[PDB]
Amino acid sequence: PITGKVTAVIGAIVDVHFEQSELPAILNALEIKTPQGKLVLEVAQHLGENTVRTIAMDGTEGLVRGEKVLDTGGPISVPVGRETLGRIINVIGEPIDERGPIKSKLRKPIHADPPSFAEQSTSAEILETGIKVVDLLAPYARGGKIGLFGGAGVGKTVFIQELINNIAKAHGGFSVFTGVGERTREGNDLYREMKETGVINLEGESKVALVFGQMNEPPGARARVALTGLTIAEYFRDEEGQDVLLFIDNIFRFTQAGSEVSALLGRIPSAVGYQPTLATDMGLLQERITTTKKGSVTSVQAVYVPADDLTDPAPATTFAHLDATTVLSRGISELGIYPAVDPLDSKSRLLDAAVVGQEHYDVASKVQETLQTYKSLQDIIAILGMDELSEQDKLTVERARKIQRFLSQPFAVAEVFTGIPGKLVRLKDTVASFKAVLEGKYDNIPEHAFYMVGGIEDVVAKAEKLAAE
Amino acid sequence: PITGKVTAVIGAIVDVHFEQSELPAILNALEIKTPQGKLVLEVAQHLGENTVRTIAMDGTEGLVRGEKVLDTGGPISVPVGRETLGRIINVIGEPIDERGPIKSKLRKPIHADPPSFAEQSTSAEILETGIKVVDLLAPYARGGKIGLFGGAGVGKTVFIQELINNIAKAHGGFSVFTGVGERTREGNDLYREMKETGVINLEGESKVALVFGQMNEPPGARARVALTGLTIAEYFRDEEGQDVLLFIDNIFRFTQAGSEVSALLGRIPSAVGYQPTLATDMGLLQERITTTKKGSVTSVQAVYVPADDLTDPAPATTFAHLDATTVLSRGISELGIYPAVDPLDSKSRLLDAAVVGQEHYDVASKVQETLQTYKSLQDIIAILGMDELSEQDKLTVERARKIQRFLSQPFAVAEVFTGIPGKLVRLKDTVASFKAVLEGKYDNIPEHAFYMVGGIEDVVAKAEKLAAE
Amino acid sequence: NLNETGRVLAVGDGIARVFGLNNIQAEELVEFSSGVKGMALNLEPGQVGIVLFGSDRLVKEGELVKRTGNIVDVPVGPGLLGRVVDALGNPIDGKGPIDAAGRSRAQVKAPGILPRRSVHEPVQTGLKAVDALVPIGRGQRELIIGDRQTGKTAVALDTILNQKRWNNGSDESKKLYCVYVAVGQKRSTVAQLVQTLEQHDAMKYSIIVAATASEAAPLQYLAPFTAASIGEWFRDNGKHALIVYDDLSKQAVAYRQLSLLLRRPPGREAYPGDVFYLHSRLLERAAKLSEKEGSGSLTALPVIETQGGDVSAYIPTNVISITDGQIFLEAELFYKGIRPAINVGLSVSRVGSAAQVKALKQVAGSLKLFLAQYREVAAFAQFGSDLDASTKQTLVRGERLTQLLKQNQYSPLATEEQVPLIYAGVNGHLDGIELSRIGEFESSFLSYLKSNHNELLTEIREKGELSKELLASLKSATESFVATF
Ligand SMILES: Nc1ncnc2c1ncn2[C@@H]1O[C@H](COP(=O)(O)OP(=O)(O)OP(=O)(O)O)[C@@H](O)[C@H]1O
Ligand SMILES: [Mg+2]
Repeated sequence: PITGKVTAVIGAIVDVHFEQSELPAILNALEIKTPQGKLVLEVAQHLGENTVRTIAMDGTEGLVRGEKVLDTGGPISVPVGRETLGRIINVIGEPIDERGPIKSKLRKPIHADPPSFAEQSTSAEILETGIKVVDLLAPYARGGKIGLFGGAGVGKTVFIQELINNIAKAHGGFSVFTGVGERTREGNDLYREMKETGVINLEGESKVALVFGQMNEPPGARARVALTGLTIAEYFRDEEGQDVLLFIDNIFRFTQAGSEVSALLGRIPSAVGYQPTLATDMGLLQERITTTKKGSVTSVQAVYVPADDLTDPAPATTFAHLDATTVLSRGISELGIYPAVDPLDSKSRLLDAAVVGQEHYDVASKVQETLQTYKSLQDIIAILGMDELSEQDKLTVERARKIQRFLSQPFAVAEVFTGIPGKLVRLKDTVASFKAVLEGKYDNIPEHAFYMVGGIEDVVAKAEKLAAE
Repeated sequence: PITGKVTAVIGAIVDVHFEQSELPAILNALEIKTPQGKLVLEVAQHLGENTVRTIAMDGTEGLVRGEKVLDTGGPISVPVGRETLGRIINVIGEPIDERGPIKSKLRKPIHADPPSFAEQSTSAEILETGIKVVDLLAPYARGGKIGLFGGAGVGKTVFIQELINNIAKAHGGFSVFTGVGERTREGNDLYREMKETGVINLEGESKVALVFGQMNEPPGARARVALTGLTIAEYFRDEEGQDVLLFIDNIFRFTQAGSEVSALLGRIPSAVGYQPTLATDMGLLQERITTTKKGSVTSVQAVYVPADDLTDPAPATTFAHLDATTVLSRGISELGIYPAVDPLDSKSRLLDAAVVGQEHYDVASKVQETLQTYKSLQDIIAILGMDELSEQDKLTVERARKIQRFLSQPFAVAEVFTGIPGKLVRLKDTVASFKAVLEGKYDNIPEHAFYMVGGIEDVVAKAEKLAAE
Repeated sequence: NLNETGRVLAVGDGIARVFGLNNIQAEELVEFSSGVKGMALNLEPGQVGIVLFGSDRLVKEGELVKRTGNIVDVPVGPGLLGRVVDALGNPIDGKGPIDAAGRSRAQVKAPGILPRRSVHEPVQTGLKAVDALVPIGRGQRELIIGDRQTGKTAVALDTILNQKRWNNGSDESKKLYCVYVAVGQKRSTVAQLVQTLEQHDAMKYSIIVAATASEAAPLQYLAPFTAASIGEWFRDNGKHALIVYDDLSKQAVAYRQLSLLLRRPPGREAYPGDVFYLHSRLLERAAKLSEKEGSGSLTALPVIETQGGDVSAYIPTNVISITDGQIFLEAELFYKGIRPAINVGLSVSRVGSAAQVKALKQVAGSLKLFLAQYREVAAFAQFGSDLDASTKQTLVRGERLTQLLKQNQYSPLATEEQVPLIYAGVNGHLDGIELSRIGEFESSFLSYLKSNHNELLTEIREKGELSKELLASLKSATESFVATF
């Protein structure tokens, strides 16, 4: 078999030489039988003198000049199948949950070409999510890229949990989770909560697969984990014939690792320090996330904005691909409404009459008008008071507060900590429920009746039960 | 002797090839007997192939490829001890005063390792400087380290001269003045005044040692004279056990001289253009300027801030090495408030009630609070005016304008170009005055009464004089 | 013998290039003639790049350089407690030799997903602004970030000093040992810090690791990993540790020096490409381990120094992304007498309520809500008179609370002393008290509570939770004070 010898070790970069004159292809995986486990290297350059330069998928410490390296005959091959569910998989397709091997029948390369133009879906389509604020103002797209902007402190993990629950359980399907540079503590917490919520079961059926690339791992791994999970999502699409959704957390670190690997490979740094291949790398990741005749891989991507600068090349390049945004802002939990999604900074491409219908577009537009009118008058409400307002704008502020509160929702997973029972609402029951508030029918009712109620048919009942107390 | 031949000359850098294997060590001193007078080179690195690369302590003009070089057997050696008192020494230890040779028993290397952690000693004593802003808001420590940070044109040379007049004679011990890239005129103006005031008795006992590298000297000299001054000061600290005060003006020039030579030494430049070794090349010098169980060194350092950018790597790194730091700023100079100290950016380790007293601490805290309240309202005053401000804030602004103006103080060495005669103000008087101002006793005296006067009694005297006008 | 023993080709600036050493492992130590040690960071087709732990004067071309076979390791054990040690565990305090339970490598791999347990127990700082607004848990990573001379070391050191009330205890589950890594600091600052810790008797539970400015850049780069390995002993033996790095910006500067002199290509701000991988594999070695692995914990408090308040700089941008939260210190708050100068709006915790003492949680919720309202209205703070009633009330309460959060240096508080004060602030009692008297308040109130209402403090401490029977008596006991005050 094709065997080579190491010639250089500089950080995460390793050079190998193949005297036998049969060099390995780019993106192929090579193996070194280290004392601890095995060290995988991905070929990144051919440099002549039969020398190839490779990015390490694990720590390079302990390497010796003159160590053997064995070619695997192809790219990093992840396991695929229903046997991946409940397991935690690393970048190289190996179980890290200590619960034994994966007995899968097949293994699939992490590098595959996107679907052709002839295969793409011809029309947009709506993902009924069960969260009022999402499917009223910023609805999600089947087979699209959805970008979540917010930290753990604002409910990010529980939002991902409720998505996994509503889409996969009420509607039906599987799910894939991919930690690209995730904090290990958050990953343990997610695993524990998913065991608590019944998405993972050890002794029975389970319906989410976990790919974790920890922040301690070298840049070559963080740059490739996303493909590791995307390939499993694509298998469930093209070989299980079902709609799946793929969580990438966080997409910023894909570009960060790309910048590390480019700098290490000696490529001239571009703007503030990103790789020239930034747009093309993001494309070769994202454009596999699309709808095809056999199904749709949907994606919900957490996007870390460094220094709150949406003009930084990383988020700027990410935005070109995603068409729905969901901003979880501290400025909304500071006043105590969860999910804590900003109804105004959050936006969607699919909020078009040709997609959601005119009845929905009108409601959404008048909501984004009432909330914005309120957000215009706050200086006036503070320096002056609410008496100075006109009787028109006083009603607008009343209905804006009622709407701000009614966008809140108790999650079916918050039943444990908040105690609140948790409910999900259909798009009709939400559009019509807000139409009734804007039409002023329920202006008789106090704001508190809107606070944690899944639909107006229950706001009436809460009002009655509060007045009876 | 070990001898070699010059093979390259690029600015201050000179390469020397030794025909046999016995190469000179790094930091050694090599001599060239050019008929214009000998030239000393310091070995910076071994290039290989029997070549060494060296920095020239004098102009490289006239050097010929093929010129002989001879090893002296060790580093640059400077004379140390009592016979260095009252004399002016060059980097290479030769006198630049015409009084002949420095006859001394010991010559000592300019390169030596800092004191261990066990040798350190931490003082807490306050050095009454006579300067109001310093003694109040940033008291200098005896046995400590003091920085006068300041851009061009803010007046830190007059500050150094005032500190010399005030401290150097009441110190009683020994003094060393190290000029590093400063004006030769202000070296002559120091020699002359020290000769008039008797601290330099050319034909008697003296108690100040002068070492003068100046902005006319090549970078190799600016980068190494500070070590000669340090060597003299360290001998006075350790070998004589006396109390020592070391003046260095300006220590930024050491790092700048290293930067000038780094590019020709063959190093990839770091940030805005400085050498990689900035933080450690600086430390090797700075950690020698310290008090030890064997003796005390009180260090006043001038630190140039280029382009008024306090964030330039050099000042940003120097701030960590000093116990007291007074930042002279240009704005306070345009306002006419000499000595131009920023009352807020200036800080000292000793401004704690355990040392200065609770009265003093609270007075300084109230001064800072008043001035920061004034600086937070500046936009309002610019656009809106002072009318909008509340009653407490109008008073705080009047009092801030009085305080910032009362921190002005005329210096006896500045009279030639300011006209106003000098004032020395005791610490107790300063605290009492600023206390009386904060407590509102002098709200009836105008701002002009506080400008360029000494104590509060002078404020009253000038108020009476202005009233009589 | 070139496999074991190479020859120096060139040397300078702290970097040597050695010929031979065909068998040397990456990051292995080499011993030069004249005994100077070095770390082999670059393995190249025909030469090895050694970074010298000492002065380069000793190394000369032609020097025989012999490999050690040892990846850099440092001693670990309890005998290090109360000692000042260099980046390699050698004692620099002069009290004598270290006694060590073993030796541990510097760059060991962090623990993975499975062995951890969630952060649920508090690292009590004794600072009101932290425990009540940005809680730190055991197993957490909290970045103390701020401009020069802003209060960071004070926060870390008050955290160290407040552990005295537990560490003298016999219950090993509460006592938290400390490690302080001085990177880039001058030796006199460490002398003063050890003086403070000795005065307060905190040294007996503190290890100081000092890669000072004069220390070679490799040792400044390496000291944090060795200090982490020292704390990891307490973690792996079921004990608890708090590792403070002061500061990681200077480790980054040292790594940049090393990289550039090794001729590696720079990235942003002249830093090397893989500085994120430098700090990441340092910080998240902090963990909270499950009962299976001994219940131990290691808590990291990395300091960062922001030039001009710019968090857009490379190393801040990286470390803010690695940590679980940030305490942001700002100078405009310092000069206003808000000390410690914690910007409650920029500061955040991602562990949150889980890390908080229950009694303090029960009030920090409202405290945070009200301070958010204040942060919103604050632009109109000065023209308080002409505003609306509700805005004026919010300004009043928020200003009184902000004043309430201040406290002196080296004067940490117990949570039994924090709860009553945050209660009296939240629940409106302090609104009648002039903004200048709040300092007289928290001093004169606790002294009252300790004297006349001791059982409230005893129960807040012992039980950990504010019961209603107790919250009502606390309301009573606060009314019975604001009346006399
Ligand atoms: N809570 C406080 N109350 C009063 N003074 C304080 C407080 N905290 C810090 N200080 C003062 O602030 C100064 C700086 O302390 P500290 O060592 O924490 O700063 P730093 O962040 O380490 O800055 P650097 O390390 O860059 O010097 C000290 O002189 C100290 O007296
Ligand atoms: Mg500090």
